[PDB]
Amino acid sequence: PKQLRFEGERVTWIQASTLKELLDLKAQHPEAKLVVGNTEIGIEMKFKNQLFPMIICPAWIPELNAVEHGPEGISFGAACALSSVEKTLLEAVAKLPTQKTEVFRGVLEQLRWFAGKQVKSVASLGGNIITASPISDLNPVFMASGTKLTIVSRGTRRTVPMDHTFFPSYRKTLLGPEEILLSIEIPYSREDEFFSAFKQASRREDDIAKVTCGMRVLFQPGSMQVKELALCYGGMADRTISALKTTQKQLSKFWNEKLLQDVCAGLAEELSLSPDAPGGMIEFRRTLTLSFFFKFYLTVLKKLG
Amino acid sequence: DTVGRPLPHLAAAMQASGEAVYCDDIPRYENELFLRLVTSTRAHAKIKSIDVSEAQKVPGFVCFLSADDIPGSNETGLFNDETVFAKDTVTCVGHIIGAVVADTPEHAERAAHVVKVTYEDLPAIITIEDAIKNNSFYGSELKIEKGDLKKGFSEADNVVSGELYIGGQDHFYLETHCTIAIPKGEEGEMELFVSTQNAMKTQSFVAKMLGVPVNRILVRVKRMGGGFGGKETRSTLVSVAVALAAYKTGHPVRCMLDRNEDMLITGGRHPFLARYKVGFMKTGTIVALEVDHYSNAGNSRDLSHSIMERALFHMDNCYKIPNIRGTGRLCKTNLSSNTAFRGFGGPQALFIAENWMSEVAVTCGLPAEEVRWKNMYKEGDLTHFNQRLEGFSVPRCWDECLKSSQYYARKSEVDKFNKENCWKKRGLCIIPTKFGISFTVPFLNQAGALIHVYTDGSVLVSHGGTEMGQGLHTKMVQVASKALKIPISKIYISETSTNTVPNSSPTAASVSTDIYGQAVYEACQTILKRLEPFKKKNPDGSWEDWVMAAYQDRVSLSTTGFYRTPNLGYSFETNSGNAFHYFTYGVACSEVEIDCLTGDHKNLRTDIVMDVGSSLNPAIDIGQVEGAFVQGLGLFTLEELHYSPEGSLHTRGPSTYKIPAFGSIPTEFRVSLLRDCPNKKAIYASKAVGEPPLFLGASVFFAIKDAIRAARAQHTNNNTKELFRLDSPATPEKIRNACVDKFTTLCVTGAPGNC
Amino acid sequence: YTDGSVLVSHGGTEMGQGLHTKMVQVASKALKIPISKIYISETSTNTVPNSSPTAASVSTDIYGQAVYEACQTILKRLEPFKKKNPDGSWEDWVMAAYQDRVSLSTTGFYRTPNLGYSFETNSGNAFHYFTYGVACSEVEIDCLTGDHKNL
Amino acid sequence: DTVGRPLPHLAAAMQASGEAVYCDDIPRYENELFLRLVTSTRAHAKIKSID
Amino acid sequence: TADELVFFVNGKKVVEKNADPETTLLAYLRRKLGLRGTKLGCGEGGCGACTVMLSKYDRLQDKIIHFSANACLAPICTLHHVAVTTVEGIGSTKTRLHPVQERIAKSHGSQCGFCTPGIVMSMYTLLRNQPEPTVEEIEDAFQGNLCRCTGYRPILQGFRTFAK
Amino acid sequence: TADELVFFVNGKKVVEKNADPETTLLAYLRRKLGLRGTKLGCGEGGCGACTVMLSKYDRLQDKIIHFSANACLAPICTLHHVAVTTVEGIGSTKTRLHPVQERIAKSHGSQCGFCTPGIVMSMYTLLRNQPEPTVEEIEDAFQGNLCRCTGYRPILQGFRTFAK
Ligand SMILES: Cc1cc2nc3c(=O)[nH]c(=O)nc-3n(C[C@H](O)[C@H](O)[C@H](O)COP(=O)(O)OP(=O)(O)OC[C@H]3O[C@@H](n4cnc5c(N)ncnc54)[C@H](O)[C@@H]3O)c2cc1C
Ligand SMILES: Nc1nc2c(c(=O)[nH]1)N[C@H]1C(S)=C(S)[C@@H](COP(=O)(O)O)O[C@H]1N2
Ligand SMILES: O=Cc1c[nH]c2ccccc12
Ligand code: MOS
Ligand code: MOS
Ligand code: FES
Ligand code: FES
Ligand code: FES
Ligand code: FES
Repeated sequence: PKQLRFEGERVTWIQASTLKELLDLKAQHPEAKLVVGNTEIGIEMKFKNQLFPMIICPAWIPELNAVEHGPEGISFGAACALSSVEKTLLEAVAKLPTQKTEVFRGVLEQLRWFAGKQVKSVASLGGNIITASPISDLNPVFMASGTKLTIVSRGTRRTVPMDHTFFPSYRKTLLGPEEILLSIEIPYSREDEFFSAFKQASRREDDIAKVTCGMRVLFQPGSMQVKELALCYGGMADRTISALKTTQKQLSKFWNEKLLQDVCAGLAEELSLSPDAPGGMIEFRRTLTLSFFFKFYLTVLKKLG
Repeated sequence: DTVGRPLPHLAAAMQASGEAVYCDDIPRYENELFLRLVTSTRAHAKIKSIDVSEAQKVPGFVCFLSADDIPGSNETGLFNDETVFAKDTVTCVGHIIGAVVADTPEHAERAAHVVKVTYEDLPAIITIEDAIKNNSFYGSELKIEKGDLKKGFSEADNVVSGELYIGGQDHFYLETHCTIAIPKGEEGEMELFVSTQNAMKTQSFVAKMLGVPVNRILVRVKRMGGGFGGKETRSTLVSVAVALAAYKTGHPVRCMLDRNEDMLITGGRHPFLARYKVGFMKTGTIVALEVDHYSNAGNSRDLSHSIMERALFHMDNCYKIPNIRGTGRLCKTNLSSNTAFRGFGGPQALFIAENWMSEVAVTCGLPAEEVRWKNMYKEGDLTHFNQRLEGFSVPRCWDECLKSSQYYARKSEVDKFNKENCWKKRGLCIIPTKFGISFTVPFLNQAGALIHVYTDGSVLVSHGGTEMGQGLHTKMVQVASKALKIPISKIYISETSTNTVPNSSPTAASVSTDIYGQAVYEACQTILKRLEPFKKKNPDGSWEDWVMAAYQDRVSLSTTGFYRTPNLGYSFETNSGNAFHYFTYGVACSEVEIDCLTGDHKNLRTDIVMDVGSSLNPAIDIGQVEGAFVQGLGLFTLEELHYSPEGSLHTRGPSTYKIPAFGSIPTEFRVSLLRDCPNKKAIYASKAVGEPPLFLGASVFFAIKDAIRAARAQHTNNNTKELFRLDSPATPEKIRNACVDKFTTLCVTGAPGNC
Repeated sequence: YTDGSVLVSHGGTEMGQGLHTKMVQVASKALKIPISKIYISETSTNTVPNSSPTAASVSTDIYGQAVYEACQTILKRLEPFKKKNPDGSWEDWVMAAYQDRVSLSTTGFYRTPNLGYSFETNSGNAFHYFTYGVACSEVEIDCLTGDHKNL
Repeated sequence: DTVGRPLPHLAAAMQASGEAVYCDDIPRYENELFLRLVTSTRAHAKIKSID
Repeated sequence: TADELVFFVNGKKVVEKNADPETTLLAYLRRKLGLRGTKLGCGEGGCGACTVMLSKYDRLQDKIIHFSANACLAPICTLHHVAVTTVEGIGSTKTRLHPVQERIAKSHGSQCGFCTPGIVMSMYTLLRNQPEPTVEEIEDAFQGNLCRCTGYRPILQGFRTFAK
Repeated sequence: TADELVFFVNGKKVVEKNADPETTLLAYLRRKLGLRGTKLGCGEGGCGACTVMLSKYDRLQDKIIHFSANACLAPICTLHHVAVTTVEGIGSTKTRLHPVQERIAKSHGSQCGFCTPGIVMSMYTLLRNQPEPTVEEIEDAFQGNLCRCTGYRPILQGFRTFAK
């Protein structure tokens, strides 16, 4: 392959053949817009009348398409189609012990009734992440699991676990103007570690007010004593958020009715919505944040027993 | 003779191969241009300026059209209360203000987006409540009354009163609105290809806007990718705009709407609010009913009045009510004008009926099926509008559905399930329906045909009806073949056109098969009458021989046919005269399982028994039953339109407006056509099928309501006779909020609560 | 149509001989309405099937009769509405007929009577009638060139 | 009643203006092609080959 | 100075010398190539009316791959060295219908017909990847395709004949 | 490396950037500009169905001159800086007819109508040169226009009204 240039009435498109080319072009033009599947950009251009006069397509780059099995998880290049992620994870779940695939199973649950085969065959993993919709079904799972993101520019390279700080504001991520997401490592589950993901069965607004979540608990070895707890939600704000104030309070507590009560009390407060919050369905969304946690609570008890 | 055989839709193979031509599939002329509507972003405001300076910079821009460009009249709409292009004021978001014309649809789109409009807001009215508070109505109250309401209510053991709301519905035909207009350049002549159920009004409205005689305008309709009532009138919004562009430029012009435009501009089903009061005995027998209906009509009259008339005609469903008063008011609001949608006011009124009937059963503590059966009409009874029920087959449909669905056994299994599960519940309901067949406006119940037999014996049939997927042309070919006693292979229908059959009614009201079948039949009779001498002289010859002999003897092989439905004409000022020719009937039983923690649900099983008389084509009729039922399931359970407080539609495409999907349909889905029930009143003993089955989708809604009642018994309180309000659509939000428990109340947090 | 405008179609074609003009004049006379209310757009096989070629000089004769017959059918159908509204207009009568579900579309047909000459009996009418004329012409020839003037 | 009157040909004004449409005056579709007949140059002959 | 864009449609080479990055495959098929089988139903990926099959030789897998895609969202500028198959590429009434096309028509799976090309292409793509699918794989194949007319039952019934 | 061809049709500027020397004005008017009033009747100069008026500034005579020409034989490449007038350039039923157009129509000078545009343009050209022509000048104006329908008498009679 070689780099290609296409020129339109309004837009210049560069098809990058190598990672070095992509990073050079992004340094030369930090405002250049990346496009892989165009399943978000096409909507932005048509329906939100966005215009990006320079587009770079990195779909051909080997590094952005690589699937790699490591000691700590499965790494997907950022241009990998969701269909490919789904296939790889289904295979992993089929062959590996249940205790190692709790996070994988969560991703698969979020992908289950998620667009047709048509969308999933071209929608990239990195595209969903960087799009940063408040109602992404994937970012809550990546946040709750501490999924590691490898981020690169001309002369920089850094790997960060996704946490609450990665989404500072509406549709924004903690990336530099020049940076591109290279790869995403979805971790194996450890001993005494459990995971669930849930999502609202309705959507009424373009990118707000659909509850979706990832929930992780790590216990002290062989115990019901909480060592780590993460509950991350989409559709409750203008970005993916973590109920940190609530979860911090449960550390060293035991997995019982008192914890159920306290977490539910915390969620009702921390995630409270004003009567006029964008998207409405105020009562329903609060009820779901609690009902989803209840399901997680019961599921973790069944896994513990 | 293929009448009664399951012949596939005649265009099915071409549809599967992508060879069937829809309006936008027609080749473009070398010089053909594209139109994009420019539309209001405010519910109610004065237009202060329109700036096209930025639009003129777009490559390929031709012109901007507005009110000032119209040569004839800017007054349009069924009741002449609309503008083609808004002039001084806009009265809904989506109100058409002008149009851009350009050399490509991409260029038209680009240009339209940068047209800048400046507004001065005016007080807007959006909700039914807004409208009632402001006395904002079209026309006066509609009413049907029978018996003595005072007295009826005196004799009642129990009285229940309440309020209920049913949301509207977007048509979501897979093919949006589309028109091509070809100006000829002679004498005002124009030929249009349109996705419309109403070529006649298209022709008239175009002629009126241009200020030319109707005979100058030719409208052609090959087929639509769905109509569902949404192309009965609203298609003229696009057609008239494109016609103007064609006139102004002298070029052919076309426009196909994007989904988001279509959902915003073209109108949907009418939302309804009902306030009701029912009086009944401890046995569940109904003695008095009062219902005040209000529809959200939007910003013009359109078909709103007739829709409310049909609602009032169906407030009884299948139940005899001796003392009854129904009224209706059309709310005038700053929303896109609502219009015809499969069922045409019927589903709303029927939903309201089944809601209070459900509450009667609960209040009496009796099984719902028992209460429905007890209150059912009998053969020969008069409706509340005093029409006799002749051939009343609901009891047969009911008995057969109960048996084949194994209702009573499955009811026990539902009870067992609910006994054993805390956070999931099942529900099961069986619901009847009757639907009156005919336009409620007498003069629309007329139909024309034109038939030619060519000298090779091949036959070309033309009739007033349009094909929108319902298989009308298929059925007309089956009818012609039977009537003429020749194979279907000798007959062809090409399209619907205003120069073959003039003055046609819209293809609507489920009667097209009935009325065009009669028109086609009569034309066929005339042909047979003319060929009879030649058949006599050559009884062993072929059709071809007879046709050639007739031709050589200078006998005409071309004729019209015409039909007008007899004995129709209901008077609101006497409460007498036939509103309908006959009624179509059916029964549905559905079972659901709800997730009490999430509000999601599974459609487990549906059984339907439908009285369609002697089907002309059971494959097509079963297809209409299934399709209609699923559209009803959408109306009652999935499909929710949502507006900002400013009156702007939020739900403008499939990502935010959920029509039934492959995975939405009942896991076990059974449909039977009732046997041995010929209908003397229609062509070859058949019955209209298009709209009647839609309301049966409500069986899913009432199963869901049953499941919710179980959840409330589990976690909410101990009152088994409790009435709770459940509006339509019963979305996950409404279902979840109704399962009051330690989560909805926050009792799980340690707080005191109402569970 | 429901505006009172009339669309006439017949089997004959226009080639400059003014057939459509004559058919409009006939239709206007027969219906007793101005020519401005009547239009002929084209000749087409899906409106009038099995048409003879436009030939033999008889198009006015035969399509004129067909149009006349269709017009009479229309008049018969409109007559009751004329009687209910005798001070009214063409347009009023047409709309009244439409709203009473009376068809405003009809065919017309004509077959020339008593034709059928036989070459084996030398009898039977070959023609319906004969057209006649006389012309007198004067010329001057140039005997030296063969040119001439039609005087 | 105009029968017996010298009414001009109905299309004459449009004929004089070049607005009357004849067959080839009809606009062409974007994809429309053109045909030209290939014709015998001999009064009577066997066709041996076409190249 | 622009590179040429080279792709295939129904086995035939397309050389686009002046590709505009804004141009969608759906626009290209319908308005440049005149293949109108593939339809516009929403423009936002939800309805599947514009469904086509895409094929390419995946250099990273060393394998030819076949998948479905919404032509309404696919920029032509992503398609260099990709082969597109549309409904008219698999069969026609003028040649012979593909079994997918024959079965949906005869099973009464097509009413208005507007969704039928997209559904045909979804089923065709499945069979191209798995010629012996299970009943279960057959329903999952259509999450991206909407039909307003049929209530879906007949479509699934006709297609279930391809199972196991 | 070709120069631009620039001419005017009915007062509107035509900039042909890739003129083919083999292109006739009749082909250009009909098939590029879509002005179909001017007709093809022979392609060899004998029938005048394709008659248009040409105007140019004469240097030697120091004036604008107007003359008629057969569009079927005029190479567009001879027309640089020339103004073309066709039948649609002088009047129409949508606005107002020119007197020449009205008179030929009302005088029964048009039957099938195919020669009418060319004859109109021949008469129009005469009047542009000589607003008060003689009867003799009127008949000479038409040696290049054929009519198969009228027998010519009504055309001459109608246009006689411009004379004396
Ligand atoms: C019909 C449909 C249904 C959907 N349903 C759901 C759903 O249920 N739940 C859900 O969560 N999502 C859903 N989506 C969203 C979908 O997952 C995303 O649109 C998709 O993953 C975006 O990937 P893409 O390759 O198409 O992105 P593109 O449109 O090509 O790009 C998206 C954004 O990411 C940026 N980007 C892409 N790659 C990189 C890179 N590696 N580094 C830095 N920036 C990059 C681009 O610049 C752009 O801002 C749906 C989409 C469709 C069309
Ligand atoms: N496939 C299909 N079926 C359909 C429709 C449609 O648009 N597509 N419209 C419905 C409506 S609203 C009516 S009134 C009837 C009209 O056609 P009919 O009178 O031939 O039944 O078809 C119904 N069934
Ligand atoms: O009664 C059904 C119906 C459908 N369309 C119309 C239009 C006018 C009156 C009645 C109706
Ligand atoms: O009467 Mo159907 O067009 S709603
Ligand atoms: O009879 Mo004229 O067409 S020779
Ligand atoms: S047109 Fe609806 S998914 Fe492409
Ligand atoms: S057959 Fe009409 S949308 Fe499917
Ligand atoms: S076409 Fe006959 S002279 Fe030009
Ligand atoms: S009018 Fe026919 S050639 Fe002159």
